[PDB]
Amino acid sequence: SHMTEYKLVVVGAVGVGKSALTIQLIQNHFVDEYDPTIEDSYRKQVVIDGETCLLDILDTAGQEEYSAMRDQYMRTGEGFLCVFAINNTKSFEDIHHYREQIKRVKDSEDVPMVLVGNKCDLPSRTVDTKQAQDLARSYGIPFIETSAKTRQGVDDAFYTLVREIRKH
Amino acid sequence: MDLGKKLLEAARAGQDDEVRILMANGADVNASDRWGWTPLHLAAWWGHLEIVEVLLKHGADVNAADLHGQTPLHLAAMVGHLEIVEVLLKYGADVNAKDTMGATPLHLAAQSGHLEIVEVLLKNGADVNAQDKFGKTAFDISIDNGNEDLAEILQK
Ligand SMILES: Nc1nc2c(ncn2[C@@H]2O[C@H](COP(=O)(O)OP(=O)(O)O)[C@@H](O)[C@H]2O)c(=O)[nH]1
Repeated sequence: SHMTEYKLVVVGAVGVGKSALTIQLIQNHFVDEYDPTIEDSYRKQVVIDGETCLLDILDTAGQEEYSAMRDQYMRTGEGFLCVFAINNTKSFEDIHHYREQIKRVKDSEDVPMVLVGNKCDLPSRTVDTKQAQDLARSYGIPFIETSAKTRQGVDDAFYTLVREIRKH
Repeated sequence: MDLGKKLLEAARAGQDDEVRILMANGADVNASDRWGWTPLHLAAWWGHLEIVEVLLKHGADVNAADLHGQTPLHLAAMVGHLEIVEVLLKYGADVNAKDTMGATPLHLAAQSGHLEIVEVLLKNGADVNAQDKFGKTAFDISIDNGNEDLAEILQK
């Protein structure tokens, strides 16, 4: 056709909900209804700000610590969802490592990115809103709360990243 | 189980006393994780002030660099932990240490908009003329970001 394809990379520690987010975006359901070797789509056509486009998701889940393949995912991608879980302090810490690694592989101080705090449907978070807001503000990137379970903020997270790509 | 590994765990958790005890038993104060973060990097990023103090008092390498070339001062300055910045500088932190993108603590503080940290870094010898890998200074960051009070602070 001619419509723009955006390659969106999902990074973050093991178990933050990277594949849950990917599946909720493309297949419109949570882990409990996800059937692998049936649901194999990694692309979704969408309308963001009146302009139709194609999202191609590059999920790092399962290759987080495979440096070679993780860096190849990054080099291939144009924008990054940096996902942590609001109930895992170590996952928040790891955001800093992934952001730095993205900057090195892409070779720019300004790469399109969004900070995502996943699992926000859960009460009694251990990484609060303020702390995550301050880190995003320190990074100069948007912060979006998501729940792959309830769909809260899921489109917002992926769409906001496309908007970041469009204005770089 | 390595004592250094125990210290990293304790330092992340902000467990003041457990940190002292591992140090009393001969834990490597400069032990690093898979990213090159030491107990000092952790304490600096998480804002655990007293742990920064006791680590430095008991011979922690104030300028330890991780695999991205970042020191504890880079971390404290970006995240905005002023008192930790002050303490690291007091132990001779290299105020102009360059990471593997060429970024100094001043670049990171400028990018983050932590104005008092920027001023403290300048008072302690930070070089506004320091260029990152792309030829940009902290002043250029302030101009690009449209941060006028920051620009004024850096121009002096
Ligand atoms: N309650 C809740 N659980 C989630 C959410 N996202 C992921 N999970 C759960 O967290 C675990 C990790 O999810 P997964 O997608 O495997 O994480 P990955 O390793 O980053 O791909 C699974 O047990 C999911 O059911 C969420 O938004 N809310």
